[PDB]
Amino acid sequence: MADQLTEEQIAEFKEAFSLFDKDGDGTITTKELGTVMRSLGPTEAELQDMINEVNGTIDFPEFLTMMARKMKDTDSEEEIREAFRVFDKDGNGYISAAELRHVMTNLGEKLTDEEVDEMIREAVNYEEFVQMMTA
Repeated sequence: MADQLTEEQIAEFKEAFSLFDKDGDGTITTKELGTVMRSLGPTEAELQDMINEVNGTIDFPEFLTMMARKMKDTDSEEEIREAFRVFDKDGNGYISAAELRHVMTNLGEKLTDEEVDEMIREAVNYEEFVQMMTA
């Protein structure tokens, strides 16, 4: 979904897309698409794959959908690690197991006590626990 990209990222992508291309239609050549992607801040193989995925004309929603998959993963991983490690103040990232289970059962969402016990039995660093729960 396109809702993963923030408003600032969408605005910057639109600004670069409009600045690279001249006045007229938003269609941009595949080589020009790669040049604009390089000007916006990837490998040659990734650029070729993105050009083949999207004649030779690329419009704005196509560029947004292509960049969302590349910008979502690392940002989500970093945000998850930072948010999981934000509770404890020790700085090491490995909080108490009982405290982590109590925080997961009391705050977060709506889950039964049996489900929390099963998740604790299936499960300690915060980022490691988040990555294990995501998988």
